[PDB]
Amino acid sequence: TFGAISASIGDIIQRLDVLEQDAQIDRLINGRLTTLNAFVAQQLVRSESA
Amino acid sequence: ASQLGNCVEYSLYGVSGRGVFQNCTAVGVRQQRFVYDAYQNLVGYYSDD
Repeated sequence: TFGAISASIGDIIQRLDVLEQDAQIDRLINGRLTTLNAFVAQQLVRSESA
Repeated sequence: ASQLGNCVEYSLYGVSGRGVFQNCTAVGVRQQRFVYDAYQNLVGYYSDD
């Protein structure tokens, strides 16, 4: 539950219609990409130290 | 729409998710249908019938 409305995928169909589910899924995508970028950077740090 | 297939996918009374079900042990109060585990999701039971 990273974003505001994030039930696995933001309101897939059953919680919202298309034109705004686009926006909420987009928020969730952006946040989940940021998390994955952070994960890669920290893996690089530990790999250098190792 | 009954527990004939313990295959992937299902819809609970309050939530809808894809999952594989089995008749397991006896954990849970049995007073509430959905039991969770320390996070968002439910390793909880169908609690059907």
